[PDB]
Amino acid sequence: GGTILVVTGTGTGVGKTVVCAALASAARQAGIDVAVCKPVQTGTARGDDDLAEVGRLAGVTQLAGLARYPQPMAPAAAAEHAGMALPARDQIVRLIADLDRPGRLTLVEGAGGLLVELAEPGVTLRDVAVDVAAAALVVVTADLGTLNHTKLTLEALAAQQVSCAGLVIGSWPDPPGLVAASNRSALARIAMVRAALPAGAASLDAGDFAAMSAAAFDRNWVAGLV
Amino acid sequence: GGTILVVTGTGTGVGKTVVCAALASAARQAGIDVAVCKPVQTGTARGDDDLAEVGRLAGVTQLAGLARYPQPMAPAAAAEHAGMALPARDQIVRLIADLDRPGRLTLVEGAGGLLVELAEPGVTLRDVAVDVAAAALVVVTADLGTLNHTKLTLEALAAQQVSCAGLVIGSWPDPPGLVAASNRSALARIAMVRAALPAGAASLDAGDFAAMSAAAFDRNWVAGLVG
Ligand SMILES: Nc1ncnc2c1ncn2[C@@H]1O[C@H](COP(=O)(O)OP(=O)(O)O)[C@@H](O)[C@H]1O
Ligand SMILES: Nc1ncnc2c1ncn2[C@@H]1O[C@H](COP(=O)(O)OP(=O)(O)O)[C@@H](O)[C@H]1O
Ligand SMILES: [Mg+2]
Ligand SMILES: [Mg+2]
Repeated sequence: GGTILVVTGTGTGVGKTVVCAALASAARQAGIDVAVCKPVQTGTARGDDDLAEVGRLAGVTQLAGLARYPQPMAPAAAAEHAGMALPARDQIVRLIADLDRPGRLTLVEGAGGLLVELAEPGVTLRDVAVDVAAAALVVVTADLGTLNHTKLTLEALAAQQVSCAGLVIGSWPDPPGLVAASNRSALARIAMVRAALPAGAASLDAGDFAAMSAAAFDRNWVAGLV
Repeated sequence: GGTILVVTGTGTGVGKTVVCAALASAARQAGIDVAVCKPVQTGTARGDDDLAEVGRLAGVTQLAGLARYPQPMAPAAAAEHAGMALPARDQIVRLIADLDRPGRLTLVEGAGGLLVELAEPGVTLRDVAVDVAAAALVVVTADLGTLNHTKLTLEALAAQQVSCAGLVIGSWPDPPGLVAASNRSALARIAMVRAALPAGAASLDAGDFAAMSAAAFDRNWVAGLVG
């Protein structure tokens, strides 16, 4: 196989998707073939599509998914509102397994935090990471409360021997300020900060996003991912 | 000894202080002697004082502080900014142990979430709960992300064998709405919801705060906390 990376986060809306796109772009620019799998998409009525965002910002074509729920809720509540079950655990695991190949960086996005229900019954992105032997990139804020949430998310990963690939700060404010700076220094002491995406980067055009993305990660750490 | 509860949260500003004041009020109204305890307090340059809010809202007089910092930051950062160290682990334990008394319920409020550093080095409210053999009451939101943060907090408690005494929704809107209704329903499938304090409980005067508090918790649960 190749390298599988779940991109989780301390919660909903911390920037997992733009981080997938940003790492996908950096990898592709280093000559690494990239796949992204978002098994369950929600909020489709209002037009949410995290896979399309990655395809537009990073140019990935291998973009796999299984389920789309109209309501902008967590997967399990959106499926309960729609009256239709989430996908099954095997379905997601096999989909990621079949995307995987040597020379390929395969990224996997769930929804919200590490423990939100992703399949029936009650199976999480952690269970998926364990099943496909993926390591975990953890996207965090630099804002109030981030150390507590980052530490809780790391404990849950380590509890099932899901390896921490590093942290990414999903949105790095400009100018930093005293809180963001202070918080970044402290996260830097509990795990490697692989990147800090500048605030608003999800709305750049693909040229700027690629340039921004290649400056955001360390060229050698990306190269060695596969 | 008596009963020691740590009152933690899924994060900062979820209402741990108002829950302390509310559980204190309800326990007092059951005739239970209450002490409340706040080892680390930040933001004194802004007038933040959680022990004082608990005293104001619930009439508690047995209020024990220890470390105080001017800046409203994480304790580590606030103490750094003030050129001080966090207290040691044994000083937080001494503060709590000195308060413990048979027939007494001693509430210990941390700062922010469960794994926030409260004592050098990297010592948390969970470590402190272990040292004093306290259960943990988890204050949560009914907002976006609560399930994940609550499940992560509950799992970290069980990982150190710290018993969980339940959830309190620190701020509960009237009327709930679809999001808060959905979350309270889901939180209650994973633990006991001991209370859901009506939003704005901190603006109730002494008399109404005590009525709210007596109705917010199940008296039989409150009374069964303390032998
Ligand atoms: N646990 C959850 N509870 C409620 N809504 C959620 C949850 N997880 C995802 N969502 C919905 O999915 C949208 C995108 O979330 P997510 O992809 O996790 O953000 P990001 O990719 O920026 O980290 C959110 O705006 C929200 O509408
Ligand atoms: N980890 C932290 N990071 C930043 N600020 C904190 C932290 N912990 C406590 N504070 C400060 O203490 C104040 C109240 O926090 P807390 O007592 O945890 O809230 P509540 O009692 O409402 O749950 C906040 O306004 C914040 O400034
Ligand atoms: Mg996303
Ligand atoms: Mg407080």
